Amino acid sequence: EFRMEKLNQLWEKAKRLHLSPVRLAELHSDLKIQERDELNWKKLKVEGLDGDGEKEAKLVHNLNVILARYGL
Amino acid sequence: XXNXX
Amino acid sequence: PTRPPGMCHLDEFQCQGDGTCIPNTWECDGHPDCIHGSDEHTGCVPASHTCRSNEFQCLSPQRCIPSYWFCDGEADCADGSDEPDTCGHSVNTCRASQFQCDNGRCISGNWVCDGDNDCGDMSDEDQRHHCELQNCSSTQFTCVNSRPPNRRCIPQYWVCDGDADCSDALDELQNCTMRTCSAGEFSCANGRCVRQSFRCDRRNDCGDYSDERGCSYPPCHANQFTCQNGRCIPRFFVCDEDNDCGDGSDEQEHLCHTPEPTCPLHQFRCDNGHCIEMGRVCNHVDDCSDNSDEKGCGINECLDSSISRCDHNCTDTITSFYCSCLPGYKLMSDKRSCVDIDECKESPQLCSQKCENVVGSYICKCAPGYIREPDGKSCRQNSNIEPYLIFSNRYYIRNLTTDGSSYSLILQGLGNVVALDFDRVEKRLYWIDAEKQIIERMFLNKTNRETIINHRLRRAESLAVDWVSRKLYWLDAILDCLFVSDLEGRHRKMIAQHCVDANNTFCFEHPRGIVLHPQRGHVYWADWGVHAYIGRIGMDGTNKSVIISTKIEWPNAITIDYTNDLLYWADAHLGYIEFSDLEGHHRHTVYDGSLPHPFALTIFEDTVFWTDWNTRTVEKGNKYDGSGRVVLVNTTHKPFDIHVYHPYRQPIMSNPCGTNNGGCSHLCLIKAGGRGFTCACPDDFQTVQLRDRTLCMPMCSSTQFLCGNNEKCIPIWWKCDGQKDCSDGSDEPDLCPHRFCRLGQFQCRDGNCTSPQALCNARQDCADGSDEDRVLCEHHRCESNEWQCANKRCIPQSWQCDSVNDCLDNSDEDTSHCASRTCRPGQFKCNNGRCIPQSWKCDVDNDCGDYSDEPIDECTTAAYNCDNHTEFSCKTNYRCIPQWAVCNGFDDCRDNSDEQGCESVPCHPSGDFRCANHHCIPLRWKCDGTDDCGDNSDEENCVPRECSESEFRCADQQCIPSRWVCDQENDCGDNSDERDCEMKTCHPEHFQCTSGHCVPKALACDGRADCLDASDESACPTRFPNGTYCPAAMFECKNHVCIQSFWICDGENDCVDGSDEEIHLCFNIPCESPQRFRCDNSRCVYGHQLCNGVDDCGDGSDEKEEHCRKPTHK
Ligand SMILES: *[C@@H]1O[C@H](CO)[C@@H](O[C@@H]2O[C@H](CO)[C@@H](O[C@@H]3O[C@H](CO[C@H]4O[C@H](CO)[C@@H](O)[C@H](O)[C@@H]4O)[C@@H](O)[C@H](O[C@H]4O[C@H](CO)[C@@H](O)[C@H](O)[C@@H]4O)[C@@H]3O)[C@H](O)[C@H]2NC(C)=O)[C@H](O)[C@H]1NC(C)=O
Ligand SMILES: *[C@@H]1O[C@H](CO)[C@@H](O[C@@H]2O[C@H](CO)[C@@H](O[C@@H]3O[C@H](CO[C@H]4O[C@H](CO)[C@@H](O)[C@H](O)[C@@H]4O)[C@@H](O)[C@H](O[C@H]4O[C@H](CO)[C@@H](O)[C@H](O)[C@@H]4O)[C@@H]3O)[C@H](O)[C@H]2NC(C)=O)[C@H](O)[C@H]1NC(C)=O
Ligand SMILES: *[C@@H]1O[C@H](CO)[C@@H](O[C@@H]2O[C@H](CO)[C@@H](O[C@@H]3O[C@H](CO[C@H]4O[C@H](CO)[C@@H](O)[C@H](O)[C@@H]4O)[C@@H](O)[C@H](O[C@H]4O[C@H](CO)[C@@H](O)[C@H](O)[C@@H]4O)[C@@H]3O)[C@H](O)[C@H]2NC(C)=O)[C@H](O)[C@H]1NC(C)=O
Ligand SMILES: *[C@@H]1O[C@H](CO)[C@@H](O[C@@H]2O[C@H](CO)[C@@H](O[C@@H]3O[C@H](CO)[C@@H](O)[C@H](O)[C@@H]3O)[C@H](O)[C@H]2NC(C)=O)[C@H](O)[C@H]1NC(C)=O
Ligand SMILES: *[C@@H]1O[C@H](CO)[C@@H](O[C@@H]2O[C@H](CO)[C@@H](O[C@@H]3O[C@H](CO)[C@@H](O)[C@H](O)[C@@H]3O)[C@H](O)[C@H]2NC(C)=O)[C@H](O)[C@H]1NC(C)=O
Ligand SMILES: *[C@@H]1O[C@H](CO)[C@@H](O[C@@H]2O[C@H](CO)[C@@H](O[C@@H]3O[C@H](CO)[C@@H](O)[C@H](O)[C@@H]3O)[C@H](O)[C@H]2NC(C)=O)[C@H](O)[C@H]1NC(C)=O
Ligand SMILES: *[C@@H]1O[C@H](CO)[C@@H](O[C@@H]2O[C@H](CO)[C@@H](O[C@@H]3O[C@H](CO)[C@@H](O)[C@H](O)[C@@H]3O)[C@H](O)[C@H]2NC(C)=O)[C@H](O)[C@H]1NC(C)=O
Ligand SMILES: *[C@@H]1O[C@H](CO)[C@@H](O)[C@H](O)[C@H]1NC(C)=O
Ligand SMILES: *[C@@H]1O[C@H](CO)[C@@H](O)[C@H](O)[C@H]1NC(C)=O
Ligand SMILES: *[C@H]1O[C@H](CO)[C@H](O)[C@H](O)[C@H]1NC(C)=O
Ligand SMILES: *[C@H]1O[C@H](CO)[C@H](O)[C@H](O)[C@H]1NC(C)=O
Ligand SMILES: *[C@H]1O[C@H](CO)[C@H](O)[C@H](O)[C@H]1NC(C)=O
Ligand SMILES: [Ca+2]
Ligand SMILES: [Ca+2]
Ligand SMILES: [Ca+2]
Ligand SMILES: [Ca+2]
Ligand SMILES: [Ca+2]
Ligand SMILES: [Ca+2]
Ligand SMILES: [Ca+2]
Ligand SMILES: [Ca+2]
Ligand SMILES: [Ca+2]
Ligand SMILES: [Ca+2]
Ligand SMILES: [Ca+2]
Ligand SMILES: [Ca+2]
Ligand SMILES: [Ca+2]
Ligand SMILES: [Ca+2]
Ligand SMILES: [Ca+2]
Ligand SMILES: [Ca+2]
Ligand SMILES: [Ca+2]
Ligand SMILES: [Ca+2]
Ligand SMILES: [Ca+2]
Ligand SMILES: [Ca+2]
Ligand SMILES: [Ca+2]
Repeated sequence: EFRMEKLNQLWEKAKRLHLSPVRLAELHSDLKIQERDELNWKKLKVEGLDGDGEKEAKLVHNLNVILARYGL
Repeated sequence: XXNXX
Repeated sequence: PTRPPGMCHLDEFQCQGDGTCIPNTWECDGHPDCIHGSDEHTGCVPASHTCRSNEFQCLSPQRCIPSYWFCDGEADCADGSDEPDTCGHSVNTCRASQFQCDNGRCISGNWVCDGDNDCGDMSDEDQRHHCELQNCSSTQFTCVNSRPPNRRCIPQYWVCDGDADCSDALDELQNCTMRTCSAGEFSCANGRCVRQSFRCDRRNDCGDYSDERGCSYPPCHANQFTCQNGRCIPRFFVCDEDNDCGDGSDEQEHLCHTPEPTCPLHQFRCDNGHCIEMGRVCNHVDDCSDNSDEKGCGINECLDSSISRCDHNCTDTITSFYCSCLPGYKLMSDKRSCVDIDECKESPQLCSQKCENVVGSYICKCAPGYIREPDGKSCRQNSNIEPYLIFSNRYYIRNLTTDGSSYSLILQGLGNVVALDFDRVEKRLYWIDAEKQIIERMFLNKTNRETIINHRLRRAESLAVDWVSRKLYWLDAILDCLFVSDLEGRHRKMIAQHCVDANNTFCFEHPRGIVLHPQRGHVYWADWGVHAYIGRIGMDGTNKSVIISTKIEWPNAITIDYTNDLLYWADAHLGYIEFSDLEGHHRHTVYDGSLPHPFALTIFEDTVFWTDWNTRTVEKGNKYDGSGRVVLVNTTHKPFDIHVYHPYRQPIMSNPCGTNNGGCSHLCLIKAGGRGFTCACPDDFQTVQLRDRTLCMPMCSSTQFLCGNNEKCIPIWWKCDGQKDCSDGSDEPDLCPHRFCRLGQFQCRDGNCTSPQALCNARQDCADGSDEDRVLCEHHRCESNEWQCANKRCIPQSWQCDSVNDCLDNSDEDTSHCASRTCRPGQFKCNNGRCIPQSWKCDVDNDCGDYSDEPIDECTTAAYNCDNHTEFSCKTNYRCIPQWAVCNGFDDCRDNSDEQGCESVPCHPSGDFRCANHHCIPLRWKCDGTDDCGDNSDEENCVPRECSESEFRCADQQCIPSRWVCDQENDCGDNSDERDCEMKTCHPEHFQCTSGHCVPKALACDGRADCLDASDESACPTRFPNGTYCPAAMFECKNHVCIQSFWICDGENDCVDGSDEEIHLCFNIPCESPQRFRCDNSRCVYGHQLCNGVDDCGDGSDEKEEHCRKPTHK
């Protein structure tokens, strides 16, 4: 399903938390939109085109607040 | 069993 | 000398057509001087301001993208022309800046590792790309005890949290190890707890697998396919090319098969693979994929020179060709060329005796001593000696003709003859008596019977006699070994033990059946253990190998025909007779699973003879196809080890050890391959190999005695007794003490007697304790099936590390030993230290105690699938059981799966008897006298069976062996077998007491009263010179009976005369109140008979309460 290993890990562990389906579904929609965000981060990282690294803070803090918001 | 002696 | 029967001297050559002998110089000369040219065989000698030049223009988001971004696998700026028609699709690979990963995408290096789907199909981390063992930085922890398909690295955000993460859930243990857990959650062995719903399921929730161990899974739903390991999967998942349950039960060749439609006649399908009518072909209509039916209209394609290169012959059809090959030639996979058939290997049954391959056809020939009958293929034996069968019942060795016309007893009265073999050189016969555990031999004219082996024969199974090197080979099923000895029974040597294959998968567990092939120096044997096989070893103990290991469950029988050199064996469970080459290749079934229970087979000419246990019949038939099956005889007892007696079944061969014992000191054994020979030493000898000879240095334990000539060494209790055992005679020296005990029994230094097992068992048993003496027990050694504690007491090899104090000083259970020891080859080792059979691994049952033998993750993989030829797979778990355990009346699958629906199970048509319940039992178990069906349906409606020659009939009409008649004890349950003996003569070499009963003669005039009336001692000459019959230590009853001195007047009527209980002797015997106290009639009553309620002495003083109640509770 998800591209990255870490999103899959969060997805199995979210199911291990037996969270409510509406909360659990909103988790993936926030992570799947982050999936497209991380992909452009990663492309600009290996190619080195992200000379300022602006795309890293905005998904790191988003993941942190995602963990806090949804009860993880 | 059935194969012993 | 003369000429061998029906053969010729090696100095000459045998004609095939008439069996006449001519010199070899007339062979291979080119002139067919024989009757049919058999001498001359052919085998002889012959806008633009919004973007920049570095970026590709896009419309809607007002973006501009680099030139290498587009046409990589996705539309970077949502451009519909990005992928399809902007770059060449495959004019080039995606170049070095993006490493190759699939054709439609490419990968820029590190992505082959991280675990993110960067090639579009996860194939970035495929094969052996990268990331063999991932690492964890700060705020991360590694799941070290894990495999690729679970996890290896997790953050501290999940260590000692509320939910297990790693494979073994070590993240929650760490140093945390909390206490609080209540009844609201299931409790695991390691201490962690989980919700009750997470018990007995498909997930490893607790890490320790405690939530799964011991569970009993209910069966799956109707829409749920079940795998062999017990995992339920949706039936939609079946045959989707994904291993949905690990073991691959849902992804296998024939379950996921869609056989193509037959369309046998008409219905001419075209080459694209769909069936269409025959008339549509070349109907000028393109109804098939690509002109499959229209070649314009077809013609033969072989007509042009070497097109398709049909090697032998060609033929055409409406739209194709097909080459063909002449008989004796087969086409190979290229569909154009032909190769020669090796009919001697591909189709052995064409020639009756021997085959020679020719390019094209084949020629059949006969071994020397056989002539080919005018049919061109069937050889006939030329000797004027007619063969006859020799097979063994439990009590008899019986003589039966090949056609079954005659039937007579060779011998009778034996205990249990389980095997036999013959020697044509001395016209002698050998057999194993399993009841007496001895090996005997006698001439075929029924004289000079003798016993050659009688010691350390725990359980012998089968024997074979080597006519060339004069060696005797036999198998032991308890020691799991193959022994060797000369025909006289000396120089015993172990030549095989443990396992055979390099993987130690096939090991000696249940040896049975043996056949020698001295021409190539090989011994073939069979084992019907869990991993049944047919092994092979050289006659000298080299070249261990496995011949047959597949489609074999119960190989009771094995033999070689010596004329075709084919190996023959039979399976009792699968019920077949199947033959193969000497190397195990090119197997062919004679009987396809139709035989009830064969035990031994043998070959002669064209006929196989086998003994059947279930029908108790001897049967014969053709050796190649089984036609002409005929029942020869049918007996009351089971038949064992049939043999065809004929000199052609032991072909003449030169002896490598000829007339010199090969120069070997003790044993000369034929080398593997037959050409050479190898010197060997017996069991208790050390092979100190020298420069040009082998030294057999004696090496015998402190409980053994070395004979005078160093010819052998024998147990220490065999020294100083009645019989001379050594050849030198040092067994019985002049300075030999008196022998107080019987044969085969250790004698104490003070005259007491004890069994040999009492020697060096750390429990002193002799009066002096001499059985545990330091000099005797210093170098004690025991059998290969036992392990010796440092206490120097021997226990069975499987009694180690079982939390049971089998030895006195816990040396078997010592933790240091239980961690460093190995298991013997073929056995599995537990973390507990237990050694268990390899079959016990992954069978649900907790055998190690620590569940080390049941790793649930590994036991459910494809590596432990049941052998579908012989084993039945349990429904609700991964256990496999043999097919013969199915609905036998016992829970073998631990979920009662094998006992479900036995009504649908049909019995074998002839060998079984259906019970009242739907179980099938062997027919030999009908009316046997014991309930075997579980409901007494086999023994109901029965009639007693008639007695045989060696049996005697009781009043209850039940037959017993005649040896039990008049032996002082009743066996019929009443007075029947001792009804009268006074006017009856009894089996020879037996002494008849005056009361009519008779005992073995060796028990006469030996002190002990072995007759009931002591008549075996009442008339004997004076044992000692000065007139005495007993040594002083023993007492002498007036009827000449010897008696231990301390038995004097102990209350037991020990002398049958009664001289033991004279009051004048009784009064003066020393006594002690706790053991022997005086009754007021001057009789020292035994202390155990006080307050017993019985008048052991005639005034009741032994029952008076005053001195046998408890004064201080005593
Ligand atoms: C049942 O069948 C068996 C087997 O056929 C018979 O046993 C054979 O009996 C014959 C006699 O009829 C034996 O022949 C004699 O062999 C001697 C040499 O071998 C024996 O002695 C050596 C000594 O070490 C042993 O190792 C060996 O095992 C043998 O015991 C010869 O020296 C004898 O020669 C003498 O007699 C012949 C004529 O018979 C004369 O020409 C000679 O000059 C000389 O006087 C003799 O040839 C034969 O050896 C036996 N076989 C075996 C294996 O021992 C049984 O006799 C037979 N029983 C019955 C009752 O039918
Ligand atoms: C195994 O078989 C042996 C056979 O010996 C039994 O062991 C002891 O056997 C002796 C037989 O003599 C028992 O009786 C003992 O006799 C000794 C000899 O008597 C001396 O004195 C007389 C006096 O006229 C002389 O004529 C004679 O020549 C001797 O000089 C006594 O000396 C013994 O008493 C002493 O030794 C025993 C242990 O041997 C002690 O128990 C006594 O307290 C005392 O010190 C004795 O009278 C003797 O009883 C047998 N032993 C025991 C313990 O009973 C074994 O009994 C038998 N196995 C078992 C298990 O019973
Ligand atoms: C008719 O014939 C029998 C024998 O044919 C006689 O029985 C013998 O009687 C004598 C005298 O009692 C016995 O000799 C004594 O044996 C004692 C026990 O030793 C036994 O065990 C050892 C070791 O295994 C054997 O070597 C030995 O043979 C015995 O089996 C010894 O201990 C005696 O020596 C003791 O006394 C002397 C002094 O006399 C001391 O100096 C020694 O140190 C020692 O303490 C003695 O050797 C003989 O063993 C008996 N033999 C049998 C077979 O029983 C009958 O007595 C005889 N009948 C009549 C009426 O005379
Ligand atoms: C299939 O093709 C093969 C290969 O040609 C055919 O074998 C050939 O068959 C012919 C006719 O039987 C044989 O010819 C005969 O040869 C002898 C000499 O040996 C000659 O005296 C006869 O007059 C005759 O010509 C030929 O030997 C044989 N070829 C070989 C090398 O074996 C076969 O007949 C074809 N089969 C069919 C059914 O088409
Ligand atoms: C098992 O049974 C077979 C068949 O009954 C026995 O074969 C018989 O063997 C004896 C001894 O070789 C033969 O006796 C001989 O007969 C001839 C002719 O009458 C006589 O001149 C000889 O002096 C001798 O007495 C007998 O003919 C032969 N029978 C057959 C059918 O071949 C065999 O001996 C038995 N085996 C055992 C171990 O008892
Ligand atoms: C005892 O018998 C076993 C089972 O037949 C033998 O195990 C064999 O071990 C080799 C090497 O581990 C396996 O080859 C492996 O194949 C995989 C691909 O499937 C590859 O990725 C590995 O690099 C390796 O080449 C082989 O599959 C396996 N046998 C079978 C038929 O599965 C073992 O060799 C025997 N004795 C020993 C030395 O333990
Ligand atoms: C010692 O043990 C080995 C294993 O049992 C024996 O080797 C086996 O010998 C047979 C007969 O020579 C071989 O069969 C032949 O193999 C060749 C190909 O090498 C093939 O062209 C023939 O048609 C035939 O199948 C068998 O393969 C071979 N097995 C192996 C792998 O060793 C050896 O003969 C034994 N030595 C003795 C004489 O004790
Ligand atoms: C086997 O038993 C049958 C009866 O069931 C009998 O007719 C036959 O003669 C026996 N076989 C022989 C030839 O001994
Ligand atoms: C199962 O048996 C078939 C024959 O019916 C055989 O071809 C196949 O190899 C066997 N498969 C297994 C699991 O051994
Ligand atoms: C002649 O020699 C052959 C060799 O196989 C046999 O021993 C045969 O028994 C002999 N014949 C006689 C009559 O002694
Ligand atoms: C006595 O005769 C019976 C019947 O004939 C048995 O054969 C028994 O074996 C005989 N024993 C003796 C000692 O002659
Ligand atoms: C008893 O037999 C012994 C054995 O040595 C003596 O020969 C003795 O003479 C025999 N007779 C008597 C009366 O003892
Ligand atoms: Ca010739
Ligand atoms: Ca692109
Ligand atoms: Ca990746
Ligand atoms: Ca956790
Ligand atoms: Ca679970
Ligand atoms: Ca599947
Ligand atoms: Ca067509
Ligand atoms: Ca051929
Ligand atoms: Ca065994
Ligand atoms: Ca098996
Ligand atoms: Ca069977
Ligand atoms: Ca002896
Ligand atoms: Ca003891
Ligand atoms: Ca133990
Ligand atoms: Ca187990
Ligand atoms: Ca069962
Ligand atoms: Ca029964
Ligand atoms: Ca009796
Ligand atoms: Ca006696
Ligand atoms: Ca007594
Ligand atoms: Ca009493």
